[PDB]
Amino acid sequence: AFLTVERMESPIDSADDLAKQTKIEYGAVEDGATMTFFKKSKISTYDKMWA
Amino acid sequence: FMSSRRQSVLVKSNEEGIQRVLTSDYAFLMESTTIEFVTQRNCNLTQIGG
Ligand SMILES: *[C@@H]1O[C@H](CO)[C@@H](O[C@@H]2O[C@H](CO)[C@@H](O)[C@H](O)[C@H]2NC(C)=O)[C@H](O)[C@H]1NC(C)=O
Ligand SMILES: *[C@@H]1O[C@H](CO)[C@@H](O)[C@H](O)[C@H]1NC(C)=O
Repeated sequence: AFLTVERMESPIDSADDLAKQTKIEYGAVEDGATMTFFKKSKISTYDKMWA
Repeated sequence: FMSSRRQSVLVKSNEEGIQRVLTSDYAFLMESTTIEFVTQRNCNLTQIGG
């Protein structure tokens, strides 16, 4: 039971795995070039990151 | 996605599109009749979804 939940954790590897877990907080430069990108994007992953 | 990823995931032919699935994790969208021809001639491919 130890060796099957110490594998079933799947640590963060992409923005897709980090689009779901709202425990780990997102972040951006305030009104820089990164914050401007997520505000205008229409991709399903990147719009949820702006939410 | 495809508007943002033009000339990256937008292949221009079916023969280079099936090969791109055969190389990387590619999920090519095409007509259902040709998929029923390729899957019966290639046992490393499948038709997922309706
Ligand atoms: C399933 O099988 C193989 C083995 O891990 C993976 O195929 C490799 O995928 C990488 C990623 O693009 C390529 O650079 C390699 O050339 C591939 N090698 C071969 C022999 O195909 C594949 O990614 C695996 N995972 C899937 C399909 O999710
Ligand atoms: C998939 O199957 C075909 C024929 O069965 C074979 O020629 C091809 O090399 C296979 N591809 C992989 C990645 O195993």
